[PDB]
Amino acid sequence: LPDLKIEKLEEGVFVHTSFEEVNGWGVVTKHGLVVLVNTDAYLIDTPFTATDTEKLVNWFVERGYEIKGTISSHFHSDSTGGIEWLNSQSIPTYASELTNELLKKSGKVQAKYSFSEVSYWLVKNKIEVFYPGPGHTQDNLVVWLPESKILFGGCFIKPHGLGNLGDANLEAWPKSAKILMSKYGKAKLVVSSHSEKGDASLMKRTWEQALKGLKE
Ligand SMILES: C[C@@H]1[C@H]([C@H](C(=O)O)[C@@H](C)O)N=C(C(=O)O)[C@H]1S[C@@H]1CN[C@H](C(=O)N(C)C)C1
Ligand SMILES: [Zn+2]
Ligand SMILES: [Zn+2]
Repeated sequence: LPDLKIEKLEEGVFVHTSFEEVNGWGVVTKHGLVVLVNTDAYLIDTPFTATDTEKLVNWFVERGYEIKGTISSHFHSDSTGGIEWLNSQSIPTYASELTNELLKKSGKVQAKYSFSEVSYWLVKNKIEVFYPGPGHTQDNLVVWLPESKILFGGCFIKPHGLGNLGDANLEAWPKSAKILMSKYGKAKLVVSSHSEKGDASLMKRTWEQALKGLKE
C-alpha cells in the first residue's frame, strides 16, 4: 500500500522504491536505481507496476531529464513490471537475451533490445553490466558505477536469507557470489533489491547465505 518513493543517494544516483503484496512473502519492498549522466537518465530495474513506472519517469522528465533507456537485472516482475508501459512509450528497454527468453517462456512482455555480454559498458566508463553467474536466478546480473563505486546487486544480494528459491540455482550461487566479491571488492556501497544499503561485506554475507542454503 505505501507510495512509490524516490530518494537521492549521491549526485547522479537515486533509489526508487516500490511496494507490492505477493502471496506468502507479504508486502515486498523493492529498490531500483535511476542513474543520471549529464541530462541522460537511465532506469536500473523498473518498479513493480506501470503506474509507478510512469510516476518515476514523469518525476525525472519534469525536472529536465531525458529517459534514455531501461535495463532489467533479471526476469521476475519486481525488475520487469514496467517494461510494457515503457514500450508503449517508445522508451528503450534492455535485457539480456536469456532474460527475454525467460520473459517469453513465461508469457510476459519482453524488453525491446536483447544483448549477450558477460561484461560491457552500458554507458562507457559510467555504467557497467556484469553477469557473475546463476544465483537467485539463472539470468541475474548486476550494474556497476565506477565513478561512485556503487554496485546494484538486485535480487542476487541476499545478506539475511535467500528469498524466493523457485527459479534459483543453489549449486552455483556460492561460486557466483565469490566471483562477484572478487570483481567488486572495491565497492563503497551495495544496493540490493530488498535489503538496506550497505558496504562491500553485503557480498560476503550473501556468499555465506548462499552456502548455508545449498547445505539446506
Ligand atoms: C517475492 C520477491 C520477488 C520475487 C522474485 O524476484 O523472486 C518477484 C515478485 O519478483 N523477489 C524476491 C527475492 O527473493 O529476491 C521475492 S521474496 C521476498 C523479497 N524480499 C524478502 C527477502 O528478501 N527475504 C530474505 C526474506 C522476501
Ligand atoms: Zn527474482
Ligand atoms: Zn526480488
